Amino acid sequence: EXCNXRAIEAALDPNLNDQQFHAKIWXIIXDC
Amino acid sequence: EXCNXRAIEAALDPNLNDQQFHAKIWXIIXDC
Amino acid sequence: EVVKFMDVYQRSYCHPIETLVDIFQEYPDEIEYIFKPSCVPLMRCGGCCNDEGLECVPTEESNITMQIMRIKPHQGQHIGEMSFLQHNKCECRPK
Amino acid sequence: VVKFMDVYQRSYCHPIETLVDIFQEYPDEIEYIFKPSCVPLMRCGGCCNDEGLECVPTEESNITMQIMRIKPHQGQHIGEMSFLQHNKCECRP
Repeated sequence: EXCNXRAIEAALDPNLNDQQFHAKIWXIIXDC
Repeated sequence: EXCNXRAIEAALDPNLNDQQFHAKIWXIIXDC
Repeated sequence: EVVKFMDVYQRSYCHPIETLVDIFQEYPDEIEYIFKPSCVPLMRCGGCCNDEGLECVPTEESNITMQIMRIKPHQGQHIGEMSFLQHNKCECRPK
Repeated sequence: VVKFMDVYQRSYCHPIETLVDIFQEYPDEIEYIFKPSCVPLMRCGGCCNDEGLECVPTEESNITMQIMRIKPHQGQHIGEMSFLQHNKCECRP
């Protein structure tokens, strides 16, 4: 759904890197 | 293990062929 | 706890199975962008026809659609949908 | 349309059923023929989504199956075989 929201906005962050973004989304998968 | 019985016995038949043997196990795969 | 011959045969016999395929293999062309994930789950033909003169081919097939990140390095990254081919049926047929 | 989140989660590196050729797992005897010629095995699959990372099995076990070993014109017997399975997979340098 707000979960898939979070996972997309995570993924669009240019200023991140693969492993940081990896962590960020696998919080939204850890939770949602 | 009856079903698997028939399935092993069929497979041990030397006088059969690939496609006939195939049919025979699949007669028991017709049941179980 | 040893798996019985009949179950091994049935489970490994020719059939559509989930298969993780690299997106670059479904799209060998282009390759300007980069894909996250680099691989996607797709139903494909797997198994054995248990015959010498038979190979396993898809008879019926459909189209699945997934949200993937297409990324041009230093040029930016956008999200979109892509369509992949999946296999709904497989059979053992001659060649 | 499958959501990015589900695609990401479901395609991320992990053990998956994989149909492997028995001849690939036992190249040493091409003499016999196996029925079935291929077998289901849990193996490493997916992607680590990094350039400098590969997916390797961490935990590994052993599975045993009834298979037909067949010597053409020399006879055919049924028996047990042991294959390697992957119980866990990790993304590592």
